[PDB]
This record gives sequence, structure tokens and C-alpha cells, in this order.
Amino acid sequence: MGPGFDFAQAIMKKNTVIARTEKGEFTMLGVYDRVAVIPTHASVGEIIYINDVETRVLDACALRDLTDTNLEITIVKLDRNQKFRDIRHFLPRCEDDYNDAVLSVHTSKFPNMYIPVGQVTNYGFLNLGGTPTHRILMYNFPTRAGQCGGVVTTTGKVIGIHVGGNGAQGFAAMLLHSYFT
Repeated sequence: MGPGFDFAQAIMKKNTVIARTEKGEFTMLGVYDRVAVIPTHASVGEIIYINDVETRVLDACALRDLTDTNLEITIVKLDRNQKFRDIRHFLPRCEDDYNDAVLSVHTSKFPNMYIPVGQVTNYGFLNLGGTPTHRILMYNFPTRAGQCGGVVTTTGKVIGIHVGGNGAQGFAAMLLHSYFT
């Protein structure tokens, strides 16, 4: 409907796949080459389904900060026959607050879904499902089961992936340029 939705749509149309694990279907952001991200609670194994294609996982790394605190981001390298458009130049370099974000989701359950979530707070620490988690972004939208892995964007930046909610707020894990060097 406006430039925020335009940037979000451009990311969804070229840089997302539907990932299926034993824990469900997730929006999965492709970042560059065969490298993608997914919430760590997706529990990626040796095999994953990508757009319903059986795919070998070549590497998977559950990220933690240098305090050895969960970040809730898993970086996956996929044995896929095609590269993603390189979007690393849209990743923030530092932890920040944002205005006017969109959360975008694409699954069997929620196709072509775009939510204007508004102002995004650098929340920091969250006890996420009982797990101490750092680098959390917070927005005041009542997100639901099925939106995990959803992409959080502003005009010109890909800032996070949706990892949870409390019924009134939603929470995303930061994406930082330094994760994908």
C-alpha cells in the first residue's frame, strides 16, 4: 500500500522459501549464496524441506553472543541448486530502534501476509519460552503461532526475524551484517 510494503514485498518475492522441519512450517529468509536463517526453535536437522523439496543441510549453527547467551538465530547452508539474491547490504551493522516496520510471512497457512507493526524497540533481554535471549526487538502487535521466521523490515533495511510473542507484543531476533561475513 506504500513504500514500506514495497520493500517488504521485494524481499519476500526473491529472498524467502517455505522451510519445514519436524517442529512445523516456517518463513525462511535467504541472505546470500545458499545461506538462510530460521528461528533456532525450528530444530533444524540433517534434512529439511524447502518449498516441499527434500534438501540436505550442509551446515547449521545456532548463534550465541560472547556472553554465551542464546540469540535464537540459526544460520543454515542448504544443498540447493540455486543461490539467493545477495541482500547483505540491507542488514544493519549495529543494535538499534526503528520506526514504521513491516512483518512479512509466507507459509501454506499464511500466504502473502504483511503486518504493519509500527515502532520497534531495542528490548534487549527476553526470557523466551524459558530461555534467556539477547538482542530482542519488540513491537506492539498481537502476533500468533505461524508467524515465526517472519521477516521484519523497514524501508531499505532487513532488521530481524520473528521468534515469539506474549499475546499483545511480538519479538524478533536482530539480524546484523557481522553474522554473514
